[PDB]
Amino acid sequence: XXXXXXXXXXXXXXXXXXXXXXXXXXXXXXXXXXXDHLSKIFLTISKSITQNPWNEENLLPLWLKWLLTLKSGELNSIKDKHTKKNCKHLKSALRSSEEILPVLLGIQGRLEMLRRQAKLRED
Amino acid sequence: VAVVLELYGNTLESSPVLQELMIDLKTKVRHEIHKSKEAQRIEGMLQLLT
Amino acid sequence: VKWCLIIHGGYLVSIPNLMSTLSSLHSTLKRRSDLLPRLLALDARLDCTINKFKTL
Repeated sequence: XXXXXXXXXXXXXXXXXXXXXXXXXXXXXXXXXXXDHLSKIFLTISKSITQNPWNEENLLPLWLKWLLTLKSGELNSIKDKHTKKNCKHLKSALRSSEEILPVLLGIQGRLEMLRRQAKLRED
Repeated sequence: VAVVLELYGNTLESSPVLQELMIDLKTKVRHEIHKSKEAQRIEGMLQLLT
Repeated sequence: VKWCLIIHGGYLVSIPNLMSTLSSLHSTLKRRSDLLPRLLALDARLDCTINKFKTL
């Protein structure tokens, strides 16, 4: 309802995915995932997530999750011309974060290490 | 496990004991993930005293 | 291990060579730490099929 009208509007739109992103439901994220318009979603999704690896909203990465899990086979062969150039871009776009997730977990330890010694200064 | 997944996703939908085993394997893999988390954290925190 | 490192941290600052002392300790911490990307891969590897089957 919120997402179906946005799907008809993208069937002409990244603001449509941001506007159906006002729902934030995972069951709706699976149901609107099946209803090749999912590539018409992915053509905004791939660009928006490559432009931002650090977006702290959830429905665009979870929507990429439900798209890469629900549409896992056919997304490779929509096109081998112009989606896959961006696909060879996004492997570089994301795994930069994968390198520092061990380090970010390291400092995640290194913070509560000092939280606990400040609590020990309290007692 | 990964080659089993990419080969036998078509099998794993069909038998429910595979589904239950994948549920428990998900929990124990995430358990080892948090084990990896705590031993990553303790080694990173261990740099502070060095 | 955790509260040992919490309580005796200031003394453990004072000794210069910890990797002299905490070597097998560091080996255990790395040995669980090195398995992190394989497990992180396995999460998506499971969850492709997990989001495949429990709907249909």
